[PDB]
Amino acid sequence: LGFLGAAGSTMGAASMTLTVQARNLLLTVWGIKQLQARVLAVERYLRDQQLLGIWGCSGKLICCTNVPWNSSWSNRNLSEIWDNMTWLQWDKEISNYTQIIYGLLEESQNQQEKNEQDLLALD
Amino acid sequence: LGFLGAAGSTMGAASMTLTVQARNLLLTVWGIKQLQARVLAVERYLRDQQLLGIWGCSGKLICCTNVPWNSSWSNRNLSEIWDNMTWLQWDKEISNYTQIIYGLLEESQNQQEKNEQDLLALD
Amino acid sequence: LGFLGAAGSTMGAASMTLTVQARNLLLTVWGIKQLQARVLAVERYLRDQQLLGIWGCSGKLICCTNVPWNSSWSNRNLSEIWDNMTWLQWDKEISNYTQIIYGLLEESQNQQEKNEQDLLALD
Amino acid sequence: DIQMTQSPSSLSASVGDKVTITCQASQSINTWLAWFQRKPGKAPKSLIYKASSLESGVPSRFSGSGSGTDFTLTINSLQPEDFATYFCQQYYSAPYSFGQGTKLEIN
Amino acid sequence: NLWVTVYYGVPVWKDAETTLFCASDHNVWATHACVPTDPNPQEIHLENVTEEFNMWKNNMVEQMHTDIISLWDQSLKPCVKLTPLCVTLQCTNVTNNITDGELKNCSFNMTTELRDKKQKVYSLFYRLDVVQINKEYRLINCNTSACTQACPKVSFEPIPIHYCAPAGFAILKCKDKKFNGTGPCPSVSTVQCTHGIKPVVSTQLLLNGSLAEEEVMIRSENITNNAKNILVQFNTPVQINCTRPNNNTRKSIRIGPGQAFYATGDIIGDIRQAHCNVSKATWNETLGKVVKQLRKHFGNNTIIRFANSSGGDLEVTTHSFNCGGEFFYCNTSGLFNSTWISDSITLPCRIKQIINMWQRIGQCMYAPPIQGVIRCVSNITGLILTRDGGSTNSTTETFRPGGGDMRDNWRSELYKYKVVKIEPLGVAPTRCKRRV
Amino acid sequence: NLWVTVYYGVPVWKDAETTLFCASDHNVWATHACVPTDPNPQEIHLENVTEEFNMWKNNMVEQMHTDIISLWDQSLKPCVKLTPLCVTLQCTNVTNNITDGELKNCSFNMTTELRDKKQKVYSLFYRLDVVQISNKEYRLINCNTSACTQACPKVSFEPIPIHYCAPAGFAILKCKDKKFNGTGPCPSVSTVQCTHGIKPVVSTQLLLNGSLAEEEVMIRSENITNNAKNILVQFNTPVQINCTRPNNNTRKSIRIGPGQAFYATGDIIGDIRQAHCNVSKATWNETLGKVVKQLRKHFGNNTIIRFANSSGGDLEVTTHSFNCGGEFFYCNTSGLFNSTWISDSITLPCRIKQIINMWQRIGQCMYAPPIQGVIRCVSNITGLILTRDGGSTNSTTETFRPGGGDMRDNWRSELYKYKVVKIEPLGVAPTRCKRRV
Amino acid sequence: NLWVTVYYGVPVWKDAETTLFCASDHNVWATHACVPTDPNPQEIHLENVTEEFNMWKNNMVEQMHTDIISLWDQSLKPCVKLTPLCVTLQCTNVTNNITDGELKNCSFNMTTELRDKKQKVYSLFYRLDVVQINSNKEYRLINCNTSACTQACPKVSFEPIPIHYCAPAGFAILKCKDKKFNGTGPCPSVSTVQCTHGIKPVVSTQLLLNGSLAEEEVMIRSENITNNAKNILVQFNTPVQINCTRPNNNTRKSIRIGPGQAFYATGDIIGDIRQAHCNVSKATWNETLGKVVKQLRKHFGNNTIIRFANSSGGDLEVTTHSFNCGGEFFYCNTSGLFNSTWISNDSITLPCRIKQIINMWQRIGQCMYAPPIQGVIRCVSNITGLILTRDGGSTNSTTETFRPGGGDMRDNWRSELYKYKVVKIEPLGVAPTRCKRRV
Amino acid sequence: EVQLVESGGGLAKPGGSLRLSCAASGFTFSDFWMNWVRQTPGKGLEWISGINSGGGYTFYADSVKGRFTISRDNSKNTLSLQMNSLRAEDTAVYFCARVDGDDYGYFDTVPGDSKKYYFKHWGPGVLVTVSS
Ligand SMILES: *[C@@H]1O[C@H](CO)[C@@H](O[C@@H]2O[C@H](CO)[C@@H](O[C@@H]3O[C@H](CO[C@H]4O[C@H](CO)[C@@H](O)[C@H](O)[C@@H]4O)[C@@H](O)[C@H](O[C@H]4O[C@H](CO)[C@@H](O)[C@H](O)[C@@H]4O[C@H]4O[C@H](CO)[C@@H](O)[C@H](O)[C@@H]4O)[C@@H]3O)[C@H](O)[C@H]2NC(C)=O)[C@H](O)[C@H]1NC(C)=O
Ligand SMILES: *[C@@H]1O[C@H](CO)[C@@H](O)[C@H](O)[C@H]1NC(C)=O
Ligand SMILES: *[C@@H]1O[C@H](CO)[C@@H](O)[C@H](O)[C@H]1NC(C)=O
Ligand SMILES: *[C@@H]1O[C@H](CO)[C@@H](O)[C@H](O)[C@H]1NC(C)=O
Ligand SMILES: *[C@@H]1O[C@H](CO)[C@@H](O)[C@H](O)[C@H]1NC(C)=O
Repeated sequence: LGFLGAAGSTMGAASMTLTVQARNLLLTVWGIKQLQARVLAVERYLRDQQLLGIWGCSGKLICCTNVPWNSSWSNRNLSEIWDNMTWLQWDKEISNYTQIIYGLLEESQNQQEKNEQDLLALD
Repeated sequence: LGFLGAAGSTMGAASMTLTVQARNLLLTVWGIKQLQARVLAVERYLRDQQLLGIWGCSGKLICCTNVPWNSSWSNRNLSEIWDNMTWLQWDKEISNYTQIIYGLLEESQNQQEKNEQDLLALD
Repeated sequence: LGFLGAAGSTMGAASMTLTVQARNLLLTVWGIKQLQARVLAVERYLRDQQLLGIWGCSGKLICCTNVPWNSSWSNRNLSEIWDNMTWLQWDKEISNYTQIIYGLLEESQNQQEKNEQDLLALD
Repeated sequence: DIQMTQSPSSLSASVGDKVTITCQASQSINTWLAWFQRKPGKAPKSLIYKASSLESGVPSRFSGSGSGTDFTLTINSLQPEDFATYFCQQYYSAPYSFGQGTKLEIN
Repeated sequence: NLWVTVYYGVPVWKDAETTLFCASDHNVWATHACVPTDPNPQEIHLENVTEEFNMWKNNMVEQMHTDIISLWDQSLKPCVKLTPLCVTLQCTNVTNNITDGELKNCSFNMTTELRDKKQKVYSLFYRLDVVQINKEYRLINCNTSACTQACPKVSFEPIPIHYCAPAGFAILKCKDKKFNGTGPCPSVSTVQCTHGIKPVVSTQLLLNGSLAEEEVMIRSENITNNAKNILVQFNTPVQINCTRPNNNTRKSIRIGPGQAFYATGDIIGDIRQAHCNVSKATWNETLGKVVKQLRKHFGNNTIIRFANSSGGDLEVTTHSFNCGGEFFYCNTSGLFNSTWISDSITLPCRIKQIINMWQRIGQCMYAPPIQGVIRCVSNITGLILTRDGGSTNSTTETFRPGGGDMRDNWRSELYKYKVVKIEPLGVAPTRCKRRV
Repeated sequence: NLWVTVYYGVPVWKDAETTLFCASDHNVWATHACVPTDPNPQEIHLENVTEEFNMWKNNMVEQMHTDIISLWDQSLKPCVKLTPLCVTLQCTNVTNNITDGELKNCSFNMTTELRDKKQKVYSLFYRLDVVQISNKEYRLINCNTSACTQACPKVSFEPIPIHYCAPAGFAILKCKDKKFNGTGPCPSVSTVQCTHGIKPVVSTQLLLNGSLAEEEVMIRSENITNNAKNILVQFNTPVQINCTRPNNNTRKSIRIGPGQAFYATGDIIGDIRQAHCNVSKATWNETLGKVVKQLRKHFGNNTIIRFANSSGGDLEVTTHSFNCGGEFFYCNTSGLFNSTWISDSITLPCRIKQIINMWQRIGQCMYAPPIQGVIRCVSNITGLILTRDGGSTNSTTETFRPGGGDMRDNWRSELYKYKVVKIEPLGVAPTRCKRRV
Repeated sequence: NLWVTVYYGVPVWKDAETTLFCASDHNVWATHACVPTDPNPQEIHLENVTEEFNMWKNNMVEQMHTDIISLWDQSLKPCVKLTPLCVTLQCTNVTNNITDGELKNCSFNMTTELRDKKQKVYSLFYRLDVVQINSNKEYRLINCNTSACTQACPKVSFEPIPIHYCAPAGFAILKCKDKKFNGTGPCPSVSTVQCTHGIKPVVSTQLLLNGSLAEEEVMIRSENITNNAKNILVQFNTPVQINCTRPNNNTRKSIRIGPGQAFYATGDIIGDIRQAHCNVSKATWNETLGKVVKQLRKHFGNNTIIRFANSSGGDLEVTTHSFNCGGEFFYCNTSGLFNSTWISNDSITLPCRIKQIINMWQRIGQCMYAPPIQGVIRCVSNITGLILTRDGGSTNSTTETFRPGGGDMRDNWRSELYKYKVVKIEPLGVAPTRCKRRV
Repeated sequence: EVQLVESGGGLAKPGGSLRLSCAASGFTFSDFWMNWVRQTPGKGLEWISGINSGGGYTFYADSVKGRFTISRDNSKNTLSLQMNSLRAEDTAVYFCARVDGDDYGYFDTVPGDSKKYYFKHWGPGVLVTVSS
C-alpha cells in the first residue's frame, strides 16, 4: 500500500501504515507560491511536532498516555471502534471534543513532569 | 494565568505555565517580509530545539542533567531562588554564565551517549 | 577539532565529534538568495530529523536498532571498519544500499512501537 | 537659383541617325536630373531619371549620361515617332529648373 | 477502563485551500519556472472510501484563474508597448482581389529611431479593431487603454501544466466514470499531481479538452436554473479544421529606439474570409447524443431546440479562440440550428488583433500578424450551453451557446480533482496506562 | 550537592529587533494585505513586573514610518503620471468675486488621446503650485525636480486604524501605568499580541484624532534642558477644531492620453472664499492653562511661559497641515500660540495646495486632484509638538513655538505605550536532580 | 550478531550545487545588503582528506556570473533613461590642439523640463559612440538603432570591492590548499571554510587585473592543451604593475533634459588633448613572459618555438583590453605586449580608446552610457593573469602560436573560484555494531 | 494609366483674378505631391508652385509669391491654383505635374520633404492669356 492507501481500511489495521503517511508530511508566479507553500508545510509539521512534544509523545508514532478516557465522547464498545469503523468516521465523530482532550493531555504531561522531578529530587 | 502571565510569579509557580509559553513560540515586498518573519520564528524555535536535542533533554520541558552547579555561578540558597526570586531576575543575574553551562551540557550528553552505546554493546 | 575536522580520521575517532557538525547543520538579489538558502537548510534539517524520528532515535546522536546486518551489503567485519577506514569511502560503498536499510528501519520501528503498546496493554 | 542651359536649341536629323543633346548646370547638382519629351500638343513624357536610369516602358534606344554640371542624352537611331521637344530638369535643390527646349525636325 | 492514545500519521484529511505549484515536462506560460514533473506520477487507488466532491465550489479553478491571468500579464511586460501608436489613421477599403469588404488599408505618421524624425507608413487593419473618428479612423483602444504589443518570440501554444499540491496536502481524483459533477464519489485515488491540463482559451466550444469515459456527460449547478451554464463533455471528439488562407506579410516598423511594431504589409494572392469546417455527420450524431442525455434530466416527449447566441459582445456571441497565434472569432450559428422531436458545415470566422482577454478592460493586447497561411486542427470535446425558460416550459426547451467566463472552461478539466489537507494527529481509546 | 537543570518555555524576555506585521478590521493608509485583526485581544496583565520603557530609542516608530512610506509609494504606482503636464502656463488672476487673489486661472496645450493632436484646456491652480518663468507665462511647481504622480481617485486618504502585531516568538509590552512620561520603569505592564488601533494621521504642529491621556496633560521630551529636541504634549480632553473651504471646486476630466485622465479644477460655482479653521476660545484657553500648569512642574514655579508662532522656513513646517477629504491644507496657526502667562471662536486663516511633498522627500511630488462639494473636516486636537527657545537663563521667561521637521514624532505620541521584546524560553537553574545512568 | 546502527552528524559530503549568499565587511553589486562578515573567518584543515576538484564543471562561476548580471541590471534600473537623446547630431571635428581625430563635437536640440520647447546644447562624443548617417555632418548614436539604454548614476561607483561567497547551513565550501594544483584533479590538501576569500568582481578582457596570486610559480590551466578551441588561463606568481590614464582632464555638464532627469554631457576640454594611453614595465613583462613560455614549454615539450601574436580580429570588446576603473571604459590595444618569439626603466605604451556606450556583457538590446568624470584619471593596477588562445598550428609541431582570448566573462572569475567547491553535508549514516535495543 | 486633366483657363482682364483646376486619376491623390509649371511662348519652362499631399507647405516662386495660391481637395481628387492681380507676362501654357514618388518614408516635418522629386506625370497644358 502507498500513501493514504489504508484510508478506507478500518482502524487498527491502518495503524500499521502510519510511517508512509508521516514521511509524506515534508517566473515569480511559480516561485513565490512555491516558497510560501514550502514554509506553510514546514510550520504545519512543526506545529504537529510541538503538540506531540508538549504531550510527551515526541518521536512516537503510537503513543500511550495515562489519561482516563471519558465515555461521554463516544458511547460505543472498543471492539466496534477498532474492527468495524474507519479513521475518517472517528475524526468526524469527535471533531468537536478534540480541543479538551488536547488540553487534558498537556496538563497531564505537566503533572507527570513535576512528579518525575520530585521523585528524582527527593531520592 | 494566560500566556506569559507567570512572569512576575516565583519560579515554583512560573514552572506551571511552561507548556503555554512553549506552545505560543510558533504586494511582493510585504510577502517577502512576512516570509522572513515566519522563517525567523521557525529558525529560532528550531535552534532552541536543536540545542535541547544535542543536550540530554530532548522532548522534555523540565529536565535535569548531571553537570554539577559550581558555587562561582551562584552560592544563593534554593529556598530564596525558587520561592523568592523570579525567572527574570535570575536571567539578569547569570546572563553571562550561560555559555559555560551550554558547553558543559554538550560534553556531558556526548559522554552519556558513548557510555550507553558501550553498555548496550557489551550485552 | 572543528567543523568536518574528523573527515580524514577513522570512523571510531570521528564518532566523538558528531555534535559540532550537528550544531552546524542549522539588494533584492541577496535578499532572495538568503531567504531561499535559509528555507532550504531548514527543510533539509527537518527532513533528517523526521527520518530519525520515524526510526525511534529522536534526540539521540547514536542509537541501536533491531534490524540485523545483512552480509550482502558488505562481507567485512568491524576490525577494518572502525579502525582502518573513514566515513567517506564507507558512504561510497553504500551509495545504493541505504534505501533498503531505511525501509527495514521504518518497518522495524513501527512493529516495535505496536509491540510495545501491546505489551503495555497486557500489563 | 540653379539656372540650366540646354544646347543645341534646334537640330535637324534624318530617320535612324544618332542624335545627341547636352545641357549644363550653373552649379553642381551631382546626378539629380531627369529628361523629358513633349510631343506637339501632347503632355510631356519622362524618359531618363537619375541622369542614368532608364524609365520603365520607354524604348532602350534612349540613353542618358553625365555627372556634376554637364549631362547629355543620346538617341542611337531616330525613329519616325521620335521628333518632339526634349527637356532636362534639375531637382537637386529647389526651385526646380528646366531647359530652354529643343525641337528635333526631320532633315 | 479506557485511556486516550495519540496516533501520529493517521490517514485522515479535511477540506482546505492551498496554493498548488505548477509542474511540466518560448511560450506564454512560464516553463522554466515550473518544477520538472515526475516521470512516474503515482496514483494510489483508495478502496472502501467515498468522498464528496463539488466542481462549482472547487478553489482549484479560481487559483488557476488567478495564475493564468498573472502569467498572461507578466508575459507582456518584457516587450514593446504601443502607447505612441494612437494617431489619426487615414484609411480606405482594400479592394484588391477580395470577396469580403472588412479589411482596411490605413496610412499614418509614426516615430522613428530618432526623436526629431517621423515616418509615413501604412498597415492593413481589420474593421473590428478600427473605428471611425468622424476617411478618417482610429483604433478602438485609444479611448480605453494603450495596448501592449505581444512578444513575437513567445508562442501561445497551450502546453499541458500539472497542478501539484504541496507537502501535507493531497489531491483526490474521482475515478467514477459516471461522475455527475458534485456529490459523493464511490471511487477515489490520491495523486501528487493532476493530469495534463492544457490552458486552452475558448468560448462556446471546449477545444482540446479531456473526453468522457463512457458517454456524453452533462453537468450543471442547477438544471432548473436558467442563469447557470450547462457544461457538456463529449465521449468522442468532433474534429474542427480552422484556417486563414490569406498568407499575410509582416513588416517591421521602427516605432522607436530598439522597439519595433509588426504590421500587416500586404496580402499576396486572392483574399478569402477565414473559416472553420466541421463534419455534419459527426456533429449530427454528437448532437443526437447530447439531446438524448438532455432528455434524461428534462424528461421524455419534449422537443429540444438548438438556436444561436441571443446577443452581446463579440467575445460571447462568437466562438473565440487562438489558432497559430491569430485570435479567431467564428460565428457558430450554423451548428446550433436545429430542433429535435420524439459534406461539411463551414463556419464564417473573423479575425481581430486588438483583443481584451479575460473579459477585463484597460489591459488590452495587440496580436502581431503571422506570416504564411494559418491552419489548425482541434477537438471539440465539450460545450457551454445556456437554457432559456418559458411559461410552464411550454413542452419545449431552447439552448444557446453560452459565452461564460474562463472559470467554466477550466472547470471541465478539474471536475475530478480536489485538494485535502492531511491531519496526521488523532486520538483514540485503548486499554493501556503509561508507566510512571 | 547541586546540579544544573534545564527549563524550557521559561517566561523571560529581553529587548530585541523584529519586523512586526500589520493587521486591520481602496485605502492608501492600509490595504487588504493586512491580516484580519483579533476580535478578542489577549490583554494579559503581568503582576509584580517592572520594565524599563523608552519611547525615543524605540524602533517601532522607525519601522512603522518605513511601512507608511512603502504604502504611500506603492499606492501611486497603479495610476496615471502627470509627466506631460509640465508646460508653459498662461495664468491670469481670478477676479470673479474675490478677497484672496491667491488662485490662478491657467491655460495650456495638453495632448489628447491621439499623439498627433493637441487640446487647449484651462485649470485653476493655487499660486503655491505655480511659479513665473514674462509675467503672463507660468510653470507648475516641482517641474524642475520630478514629475508628480496624480493620486488614484479610487483609493481614499481616510486613516483607518492599524493594529501592529508581533510575530511568533516575540511579544509586545503595553505600559498600563498612568502619568507615564515615556521613559523609565513602568510598574503596571501587560502583554498583548496586537497593539490598539493606531490612526495613521499626518499632521504638523498639532496632533489630530489621537489617543487622549488618562487623567491629565502630559509633557514628554528627551530632557527639558535641551532645546534641539522637540516636546510632545498630550491633552487630557479633546479640543474640537472645525475646518472647511466654502468653495466647492468642479472637477474636469481631461484625457491626456490613452487610458489616462487628468482631473483639472474647473470654474467655482458662486462666490470664491478663503478656507479657514475654527477652535473655541474657551477650550483653547483652558487647554493652554493646563499645558502651562504641567510645564511649570518641569521648569519650576514663578516663570513666564510665553507662546509664539513658528520662527520660519518652508510652508511644510511653518504651517499646520491636514489630510482629510482629499485636499491638503496648510493653516497659519499664529492665532493660537499668541499668548503669555504670568505666575467666541479663534478663526485660523488657511491655504490649500495640490502639489505636495508629504514626507519632505526630493523627487517624489504628488498632485492632489480636486474634490466635488463643500468639504467639512471636523476633528479634535489631542496633542502638540512644541520647541523651546532660550539662552543661559538671561531672564525668567521661556518661549515655546510649534515645531516639526520629523514626521515620526506624530506616531511617537501613539507608540509610547508599547515595546516589542523577544522571548527566551531556555533557562538554567540549580536543583537537587541527577540523571540515572 | 551484527545489527545496523544509525549515526547522526557524521563528517560526510556529496557533490552538489546551491545558492551561495554574499558577505562583506553605493555600488552596483549592492554590497550594503550583504551580511556583515565575521572578523575571524573560520578555516579548518582536513588531514588525510583528498577531494577531486573541477574548475570547468564548477557551478559557482555560473552562479556568480548570473548574480553579477542581475545586480548590474538592478543597479541600472532606477537611473535616468536616455531614450530622448536619440536625435540627429551635427558633429564636427574637435581640431583644437589634437594629435588624433578620435573625438567629435556634436550639437543637437535636446528636450528640456517643459516638453513644449527644446534647447540647443552641445557635447563631445568619442568616434566609437557615433556613426555617420549621411563642415558639420549628421551623426547618430550607435545604440539608437539597436536599443535606447540608461545612463549610469554618478553617485554609484564602479570600484570592485571584494565580496565573499558563503554557503548556507548544511552545506560546506571545500578550499583546496594544495599548491601546484592544476585546473582539474584530486586535491591532497583540502580545508573546509564557511566563506570564500575576498573576490574582486573586476571586469576585464584578455588579461586579469587585481586578481589572486600564484603560490609558487606561474600556473597554466586548460581542459586539455590538445584542444585549440579551449581558452588557456594563466596565473602569475609575480604581478606586473600597469598604469593607465587620460591627460585630457574632461569636464562634466549637467543638462536638464526633463523633469527630474539630467544628462551629464561632456564639456569642453581644458588644456592639451592627449590620447589615453597605458604603460607596462618592459623588464617585468619580459621576465613574466619568460616564466610563461617556460611553463608552456614544460607542458608542450622542450625545443618548441613558442610565439606570441596579437588578437586575430573581431569585436572591439574581445580584440582589446577592456578596463573598468574611475568611471571611464578603456579599450587598450595590447599588440605591443604579445609581439615576441621564443627559441629553445623602459616601458611599453599601449594606446587605449575610451568608449561611453558599452555592451560589456556581449548582450544585444541592453547597453549602458558611462558619464564623464571630472579631473585626470590615474588608474594604477597590477596584472595577475592572462587568457590566451592557441591557433590550429597544423602538422608543424615544431612551433606554437598564442594570441589573447575572450568571448566568455566567466573565465575572469573562474581564476578566483578554482580553489572552492560547494558540497552537501550528509549527517545520516549506518554502520554495523554488536549492540541492539532493549525491550 | 495615370492621367491629369486641366480646366479653368481662359481670357482674363489685367489685374483681375482667375482659377485653374487639374483633376487627377489613376493613382492615390492623397499620397503624391502636386506642382504647377507654366510655359510662356518663346522661352523655356518656369516652375511656379507646389503643394504636399496633405495640403500644407505651400511654396511658390519669387515671381508669383502672394499673387497665386495653390490648394488641393483630396476628397474630390482635384488641384486648384487661384490667381490674383494678373499681369500681361502671365500668359502661358500651365501644366499640372505630379512628383515621381509617394510621400511615404522618413520625413522631418512634412511627408516627402526629405526626398528628391521629379515631375514624372504632366498634364496636357492649358493656354491662359491676360490682355485687354
Ligand atoms: C502626417 O503629418 C502631416 C503634418 O505634418 C499631416 O498633414 C496634415 O494633414 C491634415 C489633414 O489630415 C491637414 O489639415 C487640414 O488643414 C487645413 C488648413 O488649411 C490649409 O489649407 C487652406 C486651403 O489650402 C489654406 O487656406 C490654409 O492657409 C492652410 O494652408 C484645413 O483647411 C483642412 O480642413 C479640412 O478638414 C476639415 C475637417 O473638419 C473639413 O471641414 C474641411 O472642409 C477641410 O476638408 C477639405 O479641405 C482641404 C482643402 O480644400 C482638403 O485638402 C481636404 O482633403 C478636404 O477636401 C484640414 O484641417 C494639415 O494641413 C496637414 N498639414 C501639413 C503640414 O501638411 C499628414 O496628414 C499626416 N499623415 C497622415 C497619414 O495623416
Ligand atoms: C506578587 O507578589 C505578591 C506579594 O504578596 C504575591 O502574593 C503574589 O503571588 C505575586 N504574584 C502575582 C502574580 O500577583
Ligand atoms: C575479520 O577480521 C579479521 C581481523 O581481525 C580479518 O583478518 C578477517 O579477514 C575478517 N573477516 C571477514 C570475513 O571480514
Ligand atoms: C447530479 O447533478 C444534477 C445537476 O446537474 C443535480 O440536480 C443532481 O442532484 C445530482 N445528483 C447527485 C448529486 O447525485
Ligand atoms: C456648491 O455647488 C452648488 C451646485 O453644485 C451651488 O448651488 C452652490 O452655490 C455651491 N456653493 C457655494 C458656496 O457657492
